[PDB]
Order: sequence, then structure tokens, then C-alpha cells
Amino acid sequence: MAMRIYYIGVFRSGGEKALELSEVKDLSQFGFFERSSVGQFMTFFAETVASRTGAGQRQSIEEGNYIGHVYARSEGICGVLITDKEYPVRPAYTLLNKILDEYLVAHPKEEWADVTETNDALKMKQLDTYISKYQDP
Repeated sequence: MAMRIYYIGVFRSGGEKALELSEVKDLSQFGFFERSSVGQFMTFFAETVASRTGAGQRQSIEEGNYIGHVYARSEGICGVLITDKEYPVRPAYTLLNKILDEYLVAHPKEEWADVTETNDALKMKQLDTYISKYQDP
């Protein structure tokens, strides 16, 4: 029923492991008490599936009751959506392509290709909106 999106993030596919450049979550579905551990899980889960994903590869990893939709583009970045196990796939993949197309336009490669960490100029504000908007397709 309630097909939610708990996380959306953009990573830079690197060697060691992907670097999260911009992220947003929606933990309003959990208790105020555990929104700390749940958040931590999301971050770790997102990074884990971003590092596992090769360039030009799209996959959906199942972890418990969540699903990590991830797509690593050739240009070097990788999008990750952590939604409910039964969140509609097609809509999910369409959002990843939207986020990735827009991010690649907004932040040229030289802005994040060689950064040890992320910064404000590498953040994507539209996410704040996309995570709420695309809830329950």
C-alpha cells in the first residue's frame, strides 16, 4: 500500500568505495527513538550498493523490507534509491534517470572527480523536493 522512499543519494563511483555527494532521507515513517539507527543503516546500505555497482549497471538490491535501486552511469556518478520492497520499479528507474541527468548537467565532472570529500556546491536541492513528491506512485 504505502510505497515510500526513505532515501535518495548521488555518489561518485570511485575505486576504494563510492563517495556520497548529496543525500536526503524520510525517516518520518519510523519512531523518533530509532531514527538514528535507521538513518545510519540507510547511509551504509546506500554506500554499499553504490560501491557494488559497476559503470552502466542498473540493479535493485533487496535488504530486509527495503530495496536499493541503484544505477551507476559511465560519466562517473551513481544514483541510489532506497524504497519499500514493493515500490513500483519503472517509476523508480525513471526517477534515477531524472536525478542523474540533472546532476550531470548541474555539476561538471571537474567539480567532484577529484574530491576527497563532498561540499555544499556538490549538493542537489531538488532532492528535498523529489523525495516528498514521488512518494506513493
